[PDB]
Amino acid sequence: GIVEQCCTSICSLYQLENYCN
Amino acid sequence: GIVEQCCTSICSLYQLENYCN
Amino acid sequence: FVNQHLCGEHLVEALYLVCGERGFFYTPKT
Amino acid sequence: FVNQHLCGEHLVEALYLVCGERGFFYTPKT
Repeated sequence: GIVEQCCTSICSLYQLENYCN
Repeated sequence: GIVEQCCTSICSLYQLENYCN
Repeated sequence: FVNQHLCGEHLVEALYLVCGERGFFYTPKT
Repeated sequence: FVNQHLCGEHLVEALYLVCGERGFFYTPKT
């Protein structure tokens, strides 16, 4: 999920954007 | 929507809570 | 005597606080 | 060193910024 990829690890702009609607 | 109820106008705690999942 | 309107980033923080574990949908267009 | 992780409230601000008008769903779950 987002917490795992972005908080625990580091995410790129596109991984983050993939969580938008 | 939330923007018009809460930003454009003022919303109560319950109108805000109505946008929760 | 402060502004009572919740807009932008502030609207999202309010939802975060108020919804807690319920979570939410943030759809600005509607 | 500076921090590159987006957690809690900061993750939600990032989604707000990046998603813009698209909106998004969020659930603080662990």
